[PDB]
Order: sequence, then C-alpha cells, then structure tokens
Amino acid sequence: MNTVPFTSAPIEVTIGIDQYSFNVKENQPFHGIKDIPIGHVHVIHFQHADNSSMRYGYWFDCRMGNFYIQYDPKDGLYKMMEERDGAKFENIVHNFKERQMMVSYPKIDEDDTWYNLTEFVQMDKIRKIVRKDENQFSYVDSSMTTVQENELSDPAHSLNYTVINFKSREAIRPGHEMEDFLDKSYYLNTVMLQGIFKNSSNYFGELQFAFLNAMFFGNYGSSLQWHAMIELICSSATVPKHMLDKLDEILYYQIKTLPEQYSDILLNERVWNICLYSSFQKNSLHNTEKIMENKYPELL
Amino acid sequence: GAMNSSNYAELFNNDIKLFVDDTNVYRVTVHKTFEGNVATKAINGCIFTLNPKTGHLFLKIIHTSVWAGQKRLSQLAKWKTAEEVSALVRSLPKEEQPKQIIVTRKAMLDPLEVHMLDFPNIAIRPTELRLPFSAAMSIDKLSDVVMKATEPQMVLFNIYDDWLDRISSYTAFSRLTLLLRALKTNEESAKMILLSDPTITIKSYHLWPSFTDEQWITIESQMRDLILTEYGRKYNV
Ligand SMILES: O=C(O)c1ccc(C(F)F)cc1
Repeated sequence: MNTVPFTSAPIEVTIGIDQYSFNVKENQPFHGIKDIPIGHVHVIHFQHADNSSMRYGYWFDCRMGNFYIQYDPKDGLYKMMEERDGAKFENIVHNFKERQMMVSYPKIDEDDTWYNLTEFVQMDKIRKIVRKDENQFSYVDSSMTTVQENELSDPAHSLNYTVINFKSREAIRPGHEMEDFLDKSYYLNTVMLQGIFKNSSNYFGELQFAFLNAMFFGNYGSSLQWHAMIELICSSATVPKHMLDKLDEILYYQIKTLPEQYSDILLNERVWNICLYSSFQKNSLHNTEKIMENKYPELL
Repeated sequence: GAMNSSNYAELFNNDIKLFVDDTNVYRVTVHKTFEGNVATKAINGCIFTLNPKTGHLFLKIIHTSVWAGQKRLSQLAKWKTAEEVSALVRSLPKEEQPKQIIVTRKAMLDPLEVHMLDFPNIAIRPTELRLPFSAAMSIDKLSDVVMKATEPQMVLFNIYDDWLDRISSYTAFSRLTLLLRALKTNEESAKMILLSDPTITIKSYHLWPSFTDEQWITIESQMRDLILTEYGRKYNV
C-alpha cells in the first residue's frame, strides 16, 4: 500500500479519493490519504467548500512515482507534485503516519467496485488523452473541453478523446451509405477497433475513463463521450460476443455507482432508451437493463 | 434550418436551390390474394426534384425493378431518393450545383445528409410549407412518362412552361402550388377546369394549357373556388 501526503490543507475542501469522499476543515491537521491499494489507477479530487466552482483532480498510479499535494495560494488550488528521490519522501511521510493524521483508504475486503470501474484503464492511456508530458499524473477538471467540442478553446488544456461522429465520412463508406448509417459495425470494428484502438480493452479503457471524469468532475464532454462509445456498440449488428458480455458488466457497475441524485444530469434518456429497447443489442445487456429498470425507471 | 413563410422570398433569390419530394418514389396497389391475405404490387414511381426559381424539374423515374428482392421498401425508398439526388448533384457542373436542398419531408434529412457528406457546403433543410408536390402525378404528361417507363430514366421538364416570359418566379410558384393543391383536393374537378374549353390547348412542348393572362386570372379564381368548395364539403361548412 502507498500514500499521498499533504503539506497542509489551508482551505476547507471536500476531498475525493476514487469513489470515496470526505470533508477537511480550514487548516485541520490533515496530512493526506494512506493504504492506497497498489495495482490500480486512482484519482484524487477536490471541490472547495467556499467555491464549488471547478471540481478538479489528478489521476495517478503510485507505482510510477512518489506523489504529494501542496496548496499553491497564488493559483488557489491543491496541486499534485512528484518527489523524484525515495529516501527524502519516506522520511517526511513516516513522521505523519506515526502522528496518525491521514485518512485510510477505506477498502472493504469484499468490495471490487473500484476494480470493476477501472478494469481497462491504464495511466499510459490517460496520459495520451490528457496531454502534459512533464508529469506522471494527469490533471482534469469540470470545465475542460474535448477535442470534438473544440471542433464544434485552448488545445493544450483539452481532453483528447477519440472523436466519434455518426454522420462523418470516417463513419460512412462511399457506396455503403444506408448500410453504414443503419448498422455501425464497419465504424466500430474496422475504423475504431482495428484502426484506432487496436483492441477492445483499449476501447473499454477510454469508455471507463470518460465515465469516471463525467461522474467525479461533472465534465460534460466526458459524459458525451461515454454515451457515444456505448451507442456505437449498441448500434452495431456485429459485435464479438465477449465484447457484449464485458460491456454489460462495465455498464452495470457504472450504473450501480452513479449517485441516484445525479441521474438527471449524468444519463441521456434518448441514448439509454435507444440502446436498451431499440438497438441491435437491445437484448444483449441483461444485467444493465435490469439495474436501469429497477434504479432509474423514470428515465425509461 | 427549416424553410417557412417568413423567409419565403428566399426561394426566388439567386442562390441555386432544389426542392426534393419523395412522396411518389415507392407506390403500391393493395389487393387480396387467392387465400384471402393482402399483398402489395409496386408500380413505377418518381423523384420530384424542382428548382423553384427556373422551373426546371428533374424527374427521376423509379422503375419497379429497383425493389425486386429488397426488404423494408419504405425505408429503402428514402435512401434510394438520397442516392439519386446525390448522383444528380454530382452530374451537374459545379456552377449549376445547388447551395441548398429543401426536402418536403423530414424523414429525408438524414438519408440526404449522409449521401451528401462529400458536399459539406450544400445545406440540407426541411420546410414548414405544406407543398402539394405529391399531386405531380396528376399532370397527365408526367404520369404518362412514369407509367410507360420500362427501365430507370431521368426526364427533364420545365414545370412553368413559358410563364416566366410574363410573370416572376414568385408568381409562377404560387400558380403552380395553387394548381397542384387543386389537383390534390379534387383531381377530376381540377382537370375539368383546366381542359373544359377546347379552344385553349396544351402545346406539344408544354404541360399546362396556353391561357392568356386574363384567362389565368379566371382559372386561378376557379381553382380557389374548388378548394373552398371542397373545404366546405369536408367540414360541413
Ligand atoms: O518533496 C517531497 O518529497 C515532499 C514534501 C512535502 C510532503 C508533504 F506532503 F508531506 C511530502 C513530500
């Protein structure tokens, strides 16, 4: 298990770590989060108490570097930093872990939720969507736009998700206009999976990362991307059987984790009704259909 | 976006545009079978593609052979229409290609948009106007070429005959829509109005009779009376 220590916590803030959250009071003796499970990506996130504007946070993997958080009072936010040298870092942290002022990552032993939400997510692929090569961790916030949103404005501060557009020449082969528009299999299997993603694991990783950025930051472009990637599969008549069974598992845990009270803003009624009741795969997502009907029957 | 009664003069400006009406593409008769079931029989159809400024009508005749062995024909018909309009645009010299294509039915928007992705500068638009172009097959010379066709064919007409020598395209379109609305509402009475007088004939190279300016006023009045008459009969007014 690894630790993200804090220099201090000078402003009152709600801190998220993966699907957990806790409040820190202005100048409370908080020195970070400890017992973070090795083996998974993680996200540490923030929403200031005095200004719920800009949710922001950092995607990291403790296997890649020694990471701490210090509040920068000029830019007004908690920043992730990297200590390159292990001995210096180990000396500062053990002090605080002896003085007991860290929240323990509260992993229940039965619980596979975080693994189920990040099964296909890798730091290396995160760092390609979020471009800032000099850090091993990736900053994301509420207001960051995606490359597709920019085409429809700073490109350095953007989320470089794979663009999906059903009415684009990339999606439609000349001579196959009706075929490719009504059955997205070409676009899914040849353009996206064979061409861009190389395999379904990479496609699912981006889908999972988009969902998590929508849920944890309220990032609108991320929500758009998550739904586009779902609709592309459901709108394809020809999908490998293992991909459909894994999608059902991925979506089930996403719907299970979504706060009930954010359903009006995180779920697109049109896409979900199309996917579950009209699409080619309307009968291929049994676990997701069952949780959706029992948890959010209003949306349907 | 959509085209309506506010921006109606736009139809007659100098930006090339085309209306596309797909109503008469897929046409059938419905009949009982020997076993007492019901069957359809397709008949020849057409795409109605019109430049409202010039009167140029690109009538693409849809021969029943294009449906053979195909499924979901009502859906296919929209995509076949889009395919054929796309092919027409590509066949026209650049300086003749439309800047806008207005579809009379919103179901044609996605099919035409997808077939025209190669032409991102051609706007594909719906319209709030209720246009009576489904009645084109009430024009005898158009109906005749469609039903006689034994193979796919494209035929070019001017649907305004020579009217633009004497009237504006705004007035020509208004006359056309009044004539077609009357033919749609009561075809027999409309043709009686148009053909009752043998001293007025249809030139071999025209679709409508050779009415003088004052005679067109009379005919137009009789058409409006027909429409009002049928309205009264329909709603018991
Ligand atoms: O530079 C470091 O390695 C360093 C400095 C300050 C803290 C604080 F968070 F505990 C942690 C690490």
